[PDB]
Amino acid sequence: YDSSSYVYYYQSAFRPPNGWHLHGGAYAVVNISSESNNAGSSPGCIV
Amino acid sequence: YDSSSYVYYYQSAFRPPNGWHLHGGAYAVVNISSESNNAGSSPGCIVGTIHGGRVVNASSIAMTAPSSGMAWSSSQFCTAHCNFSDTTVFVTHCYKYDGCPITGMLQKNFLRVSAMKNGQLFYNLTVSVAKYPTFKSFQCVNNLTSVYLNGDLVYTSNETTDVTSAGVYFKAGGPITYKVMREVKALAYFVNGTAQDVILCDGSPRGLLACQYNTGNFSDGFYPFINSSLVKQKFIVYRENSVNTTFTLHNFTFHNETGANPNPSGVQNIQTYQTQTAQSGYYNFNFSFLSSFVYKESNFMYGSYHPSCNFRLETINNGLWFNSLSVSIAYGPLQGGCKQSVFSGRATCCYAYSYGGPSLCKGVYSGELDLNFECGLLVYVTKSGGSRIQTATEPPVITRHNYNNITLNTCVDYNIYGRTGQGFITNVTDSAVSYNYLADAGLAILDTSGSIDIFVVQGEYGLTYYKVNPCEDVNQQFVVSGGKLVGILTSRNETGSQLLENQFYIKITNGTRRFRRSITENVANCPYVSYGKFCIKPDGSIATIVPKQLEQFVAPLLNVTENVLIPNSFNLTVTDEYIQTRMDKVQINCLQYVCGNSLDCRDLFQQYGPVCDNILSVVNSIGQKEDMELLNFYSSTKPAGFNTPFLSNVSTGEFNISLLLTTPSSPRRRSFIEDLLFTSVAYKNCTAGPLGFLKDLACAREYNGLLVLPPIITAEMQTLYTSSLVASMAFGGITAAGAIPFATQLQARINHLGITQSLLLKNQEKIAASFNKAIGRMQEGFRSTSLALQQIQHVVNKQNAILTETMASLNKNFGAISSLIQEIYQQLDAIQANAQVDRLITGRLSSLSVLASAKQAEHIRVSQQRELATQKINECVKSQSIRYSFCGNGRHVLTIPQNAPNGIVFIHFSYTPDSFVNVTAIVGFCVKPANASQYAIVPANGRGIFIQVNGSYYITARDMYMPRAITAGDIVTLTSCQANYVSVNKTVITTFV
Ligand SMILES: *[C@@H]1O[C@H](CO)[C@@H](O[C@@H]2O[C@H](CO)[C@@H](O[C@@H]3O[C@H](CO)[C@@H](O)[C@H](O)[C@H]3NC(C)=O)[C@H](O)[C@H]2NC(C)=O)[C@H](O)[C@H]1NC(C)=O
Ligand SMILES: *[C@@H]1O[C@H](CO)[C@@H](O[C@@H]2O[C@H](CO)[C@@H](O[C@@H]3O[C@H](CO)[C@@H](O)[C@H](O)[C@H]3NC(C)=O)[C@H](O)[C@H]2NC(C)=O)[C@H](O)[C@H]1NC(C)=O
Ligand SMILES: *[C@@H]1O[C@H](CO)[C@@H](O[C@@H]2O[C@H](CO)[C@@H](O)[C@H](O)[C@H]2NC(C)=O)[C@H](O)[C@H]1NC(C)=O
Ligand SMILES: *[C@@H]1O[C@H](CO)[C@@H](O[C@@H]2O[C@H](CO)[C@@H](O)[C@H](O)[C@H]2NC(C)=O)[C@H](O)[C@H]1NC(C)=O
Ligand SMILES: *[C@@H]1O[C@H](CO)[C@@H](O[C@@H]2O[C@H](CO)[C@@H](O)[C@H](O)[C@H]2NC(C)=O)[C@H](O)[C@H]1NC(C)=O
Ligand SMILES: *[C@@H]1O[C@H](CO)[C@@H](O[C@@H]2O[C@H](CO)[C@@H](O)[C@H](O)[C@H]2NC(C)=O)[C@H](O)[C@H]1NC(C)=O
Ligand SMILES: *[C@@H]1O[C@H](CO)[C@@H](O[C@@H]2O[C@H](CO)[C@@H](O)[C@H](O)[C@H]2NC(C)=O)[C@H](O)[C@H]1NC(C)=O
Ligand SMILES: *[C@@H]1O[C@H](CO)[C@@H](O)[C@H](O)[C@H]1NC(C)=O
Ligand SMILES: *[C@@H]1O[C@H](CO)[C@@H](O)[C@H](O)[C@H]1NC(C)=O
Ligand SMILES: *[C@@H]1O[C@H](CO)[C@@H](O)[C@H](O)[C@H]1NC(C)=O
Ligand SMILES: *[C@@H]1O[C@H](CO)[C@@H](O)[C@H](O)[C@H]1NC(C)=O
Ligand SMILES: *[C@@H]1O[C@H](CO)[C@@H](O)[C@H](O)[C@H]1NC(C)=O
Ligand SMILES: *[C@@H]1O[C@H](CO)[C@@H](O)[C@H](O)[C@H]1NC(C)=O
Ligand SMILES: *[C@@H]1O[C@H](CO)[C@@H](O)[C@H](O)[C@H]1NC(C)=O
Ligand SMILES: *[C@@H]1O[C@H](CO)[C@@H](O)[C@H](O)[C@H]1NC(C)=O
Ligand SMILES: *[C@@H]1O[C@H](CO)[C@@H](O)[C@H](O)[C@H]1NC(C)=O
Ligand SMILES: *[C@@H]1O[C@H](CO)[C@@H](O)[C@H](O)[C@H]1NC(C)=O
Ligand SMILES: *[C@@H]1O[C@H](CO)[C@@H](O)[C@H](O)[C@H]1NC(C)=O
Ligand SMILES: *[C@@H]1O[C@H](CO)[C@@H](O)[C@H](O)[C@H]1NC(C)=O
Ligand SMILES: *[C@@H]1O[C@H](CO)[C@@H](O)[C@H](O)[C@H]1NC(C)=O
Ligand SMILES: *[C@@H]1O[C@H](CO)[C@@H](O)[C@H](O)[C@H]1NC(C)=O
Repeated sequence: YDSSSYVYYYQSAFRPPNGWHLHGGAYAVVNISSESNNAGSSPGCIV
Repeated sequence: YDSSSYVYYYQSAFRPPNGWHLHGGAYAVVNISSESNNAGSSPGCIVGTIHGGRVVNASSIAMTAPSSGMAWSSSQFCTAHCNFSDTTVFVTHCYKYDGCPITGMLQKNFLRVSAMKNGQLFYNLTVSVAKYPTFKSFQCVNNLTSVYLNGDLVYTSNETTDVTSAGVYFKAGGPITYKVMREVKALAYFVNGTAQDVILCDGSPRGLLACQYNTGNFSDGFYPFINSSLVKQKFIVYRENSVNTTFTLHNFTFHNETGANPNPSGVQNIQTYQTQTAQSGYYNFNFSFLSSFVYKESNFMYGSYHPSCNFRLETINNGLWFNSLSVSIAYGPLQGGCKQSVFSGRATCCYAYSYGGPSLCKGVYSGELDLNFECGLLVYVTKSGGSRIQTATEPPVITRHNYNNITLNTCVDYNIYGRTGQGFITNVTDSAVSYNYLADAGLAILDTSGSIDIFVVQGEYGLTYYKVNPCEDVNQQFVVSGGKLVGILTSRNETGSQLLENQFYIKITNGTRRFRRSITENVANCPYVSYGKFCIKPDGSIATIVPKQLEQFVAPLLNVTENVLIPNSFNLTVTDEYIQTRMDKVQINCLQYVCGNSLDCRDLFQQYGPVCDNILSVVNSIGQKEDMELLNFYSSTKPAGFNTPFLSNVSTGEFNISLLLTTPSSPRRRSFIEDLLFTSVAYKNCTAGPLGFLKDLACAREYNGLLVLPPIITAEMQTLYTSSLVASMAFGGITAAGAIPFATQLQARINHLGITQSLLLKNQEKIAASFNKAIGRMQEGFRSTSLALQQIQHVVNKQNAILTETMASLNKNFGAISSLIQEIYQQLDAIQANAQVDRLITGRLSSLSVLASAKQAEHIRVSQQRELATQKINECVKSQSIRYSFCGNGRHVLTIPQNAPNGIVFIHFSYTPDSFVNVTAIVGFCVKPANASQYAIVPANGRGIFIQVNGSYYITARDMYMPRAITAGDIVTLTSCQANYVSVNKTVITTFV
């Protein structure tokens, strides 16, 4: 559910059983953008 | 109803019709006690004396007599009173001596049921000795303080007072019985409006069936049931927080404060004069706003807007599940508070309470903001449906206890995540720590119908996964067979002395303790109750089933020379079957079935026009389509007339067939075997005169509008059909000279298996002995183990059970307030009753739709079996074709049809011999002639392989050992032989001079 066309979003901690089921929420995509390696000269990001 | 285990008690002077019906009242027994002959030295008990009590402080009492013995005369019966704490009730047949002002010494007089307080008398009613023939029983019931001379009411009053004493005077008679009781539920079968027996709900195995399925005189087969009983270790799993928590619910309070001014013109200018929010865990909401604040019901503009939040504000504190929650109070206007403050506002839904407020309030709406309105307080609630926070009232009792000790594999109560169930819990986390069996949001999995299938728990070294399956008695069955209960087919093992296929079996104790375990016996066929290679008798013990099969032979298929087995003697093995061929046509009168005999209900019905046309057209169509080709079926097979009785004193040779055909001395034209068929199972005057127990349901049908129509073949036109058909089977052929009514047909039909016609003085008494043994097995076979009888049973029971549920669908009310329609308009309003009447009429027309669809499906069934019936009449009766085992498990000889309940019953006669001979066989010849030629001889088709006997050579048929010299027309000349022959040097044609 982590593809390049939608983002999943679990509807509140219970699960209905094996089968298709409908919801409504912010699931689409617009303006996908990438980013990588946001670190400085340190060997690890400080907490 | 006056047994030693219950006391009857008629429910208020009306009687529902013939059938089982349920009630609830004081019917049980506890502490039965006897007493007899409460008289002194006097020859008879004097009337009017109230003494002779017996102190019983119980919640009931009952004085019962033996079965209709105590008359009302002298020296037999006297007062027999109860008493309450202050008031009494006493019966008195005060016939005259000097004492009371009645002045009558005879029967045909009255009684005195009269109450009495401390000093005075009131409520004299004088019921006759008619309608109360004999003193049977006398009760005094706690609740409603009512007293019951046998059966119905005689006196009620206001109070709720328990019985303190009772007592009966009488000189002699039956020993009377005192008994107190409790209150249970029971149901009573009663015909003609008077009780025969009851069934109690006392936890007995016979009782639970009647108490759950609302019936007795049950059908045979299987029935599931329950008995809920559980006081064991319950365990609760609350919703775990992060770490290191004691689950303490927060308390959010509210109070009306000294509020500010009402709002100006803007709908954003109303200010919430409180705010609260829900974050995690548990909460409750102390609403002290029921004090003199009315609730305003929602309508077109004002009031609440509770759609999208089905709960009402005083029901939050029960177990709910939200995802985010925030409530707040605000003092705005009333006509447009919620209908504007939900759409353009800040809440999902809001409520509107009111009080006595000053009418200077500037309302909020587009264009109508220049008036002055009321100011009731309106609460907001911002619901988002989900599962993060749970609202509950009582504090959770798990106080510093991480979930280490909960029980497994035991039938417990569970209350996990606010959903109460009853089952046991296994450990399934070995298969669930892999397969990512739940995602990163770890809580339970709902199945369908809102239960829990797999939940989680946290607090150990690693999180586990538990599964919830129901207890051992979620589906128990108990087998009934024929007429009574046999035993419980359960899933548990309570020292169950028998194991069936994938289920354990016990057996209830009937009288003596023995007859529990035995060695199973092998049954050929059983029609009683069958369950997976095991058959259950009405005796109670099981017996395993194993089907038999008979031998067959096609034996001559001959390569290189070797002796073969062909039969010399032969037997006949009977076989029956039943095929339905007729149908009772119906005619639904919808207007008289829906409404009763009323002046109204019809003007309301006359806008239900086309649905009666739709329910009438399919019944009319199936009636016509049956009634045409029924006459086609009658005109295709009724042979020639032959209106001759042939009543089985006709002298046959040695065939005792008079068992099978009709008798001279009978009121109906009926033989013996279909009389045995009839004893296992249209001219009336319905205004007066009954006929029988079952045929007189036609007057109950015609008074509700489900009437029948006669067939196109009339009555006493089908009873000559079977006789004419066997008359054409017998007499067809001969010219009636020479003692051949039935024999010659059979001998000239039996030699078609071989190849001859009508041979005499050989094969004449062998057929007689074989057919006599066959009819002996036939007359043995019908009463115990046959094939036609259970088919007759199932067809008759289904044809009765189609119509007897659309008559008992009248008292079954739909979504309504009652069943009858006469007293709907008398109890409530006019323009509110029409919804109730529309629901009831729509339900009854749905029931007629079910009836018409079932009738059409049954017509398709009977048309299928009718075309198979005309095919089998055209082939198996008058033709004797050579189709192997079409009718009667072998190459058939002859059939005889007989009558049945709305069908015909065949009797097939097979041909299965067993005794064989050992004779040598050869496959061909190749004779060489004298000068120069060469040919072979192969036996032709339809004349059988040929054999040799002690030097000579003979051909024979493939079924009957019948040696005969080879002729010239049974040969095949071929210019080849390949040493798989005999090669006689001389010719073996045996031609003639
Ligand atoms: C629940 O709370 C309500 C709001 O706090 C109370 O209603 C208030 O009652 C007051 C007394 O009648 C009103 O004060 C008066 O308002 C009028 C305007 O309509 C002014 O002219 C008066 O001068 C003023 N009286 C003063 C200042 O002494 C409030 O306006 C009114 N609030 C409203 C309607 O929103 C309820 O009484 C209270 N219920 C209880 C405690 O049971
Ligand atoms: C349902 O099945 C689960 C899976 O077996 C059980 O969970 C197991 O409990 C064991 C005892 O509490 C744990 O064993 C311990 O593991 C740690 C680390 O591996 C060791 O240091 C301990 O010595 C060891 N304890 C011993 C050997 O006694 C298992 O790790 C644990 N398995 C898991 C969490 O996957 C559940 O206990 C069981 N349910 C019930 C009610 O018993
Ligand atoms: C049962 O009811 C009878 C009828 O009232 C009671 O009999 C009366 O008892 C009082 C005192 O016990 C007497 O003064 C009356 O004379 C009695 N009535 C008659 C007609 O003689 C009787 O007491 C009640 N039983 C109990 C246990 O209280
Ligand atoms: C029930 O019947 C009795 C008959 O005994 C009525 O008793 C009479 O009551 C009146 C008024 O109290 C007396 O004047 C009579 O003398 C009584 N008759 C007697 C003693 O024989 C009693 O009133 C009736 N109850 C009613 C009418 O409610
Ligand atoms: C319905 O069940 C009752 C049982 O209460 C049956 O009534 C019994 O019928 C037999 C048949 O001869 C009698 O011997 C009993 O005396 C009857 N018992 C009572 C209490 O009347 C009744 O026959 C059943 N009806 C059916 C099967 O149609
Ligand atoms: C209810 O009423 C019917 C109608 O009379 C009774 O049926 C009769 O039963 C007797 C058996 O003793 C038969 O001889 C009659 O022929 C029946 N009448 C018919 C068929 O019209 C039935 O027995 C009554 N039920 C009772 C008395 O419990
Ligand atoms: C066909 O006709 C023959 C000749 O009449 C019948 O043979 C007779 O059978 C009876 C019964 O066994 C004997 O008692 C007679 O002696 C026989 N007659 C003879 C030998 O001449 C034969 O039964 C007839 N077939 C039928 C009636 O089916
Ligand atoms: C859209 O994406 C571009 C780069 O792909 C980025 O610079 C820009 O800020 C994005 N706009 C948004 C997220 O509104
Ligand atoms: C129970 O029956 C006994 C029988 O002797 C009797 O003495 C007793 O009073 C009864 N108890 C009641 C009716 O409460
Ligand atoms: C009811 O009768 C019983 C009989 O023994 C007695 O024990 C009890 O005290 C009575 N209760 C009363 C008079 O309230
Ligand atoms: C019968 O009496 C009991 C006594 O507690 C009462 O609860 C019940 O409601 C009564 N049944 C009625 C009035 O139908
Ligand atoms: C029951 O009704 C009677 C009838 O007059 C009355 O006297 C009695 O007070 C009533 N009981 C009440 C009201 O508790
Ligand atoms: C149902 O449960 C009750 C309660 O103990 C029991 O008495 C009864 O025999 C059970 N019914 C069965 C086992 O058919
Ligand atoms: C208020 O909350 C405390 C815990 O914070 C709880 O112990 C107490 O019972 C609550 N008061 C109620 C429910 O009246
Ligand atoms: C709500 O609060 C009031 C304030 O005094 C209190 O009396 C009442 O008991 C509370 N109701 C609850 C805790 O259910
Ligand atoms: C049922 O219980 C009996 C004990 O009487 C036992 O012999 C039998 O093996 C059990 N059935 C099983 C375990 O399937
Ligand atoms: C078959 O026929 C022979 C002689 O007719 C007889 O002995 C044998 O019992 C028969 N077998 C049956 C009827 O099964
Ligand atoms: C056979 O029964 C019929 C019936 O009436 C009778 O006419 C005939 O004479 C009977 N045959 C006899 C007695 O041989
Ligand atoms: C045919 O069998 C029946 C059965 O009992 C018998 O009564 C009758 O006499 C027999 N007829 C004969 C042998 O002709
Ligand atoms: C048949 O019913 C009619 C209906 O009016 C009646 O007149 C007639 O007497 C009845 N016949 C009887 C009861 O034999
Ligand atoms: C026929 O007889 C021969 C010799 O007696 C034997 O070998 C053969 O098995 C027999 N056929 C049978 C018994 O079918």
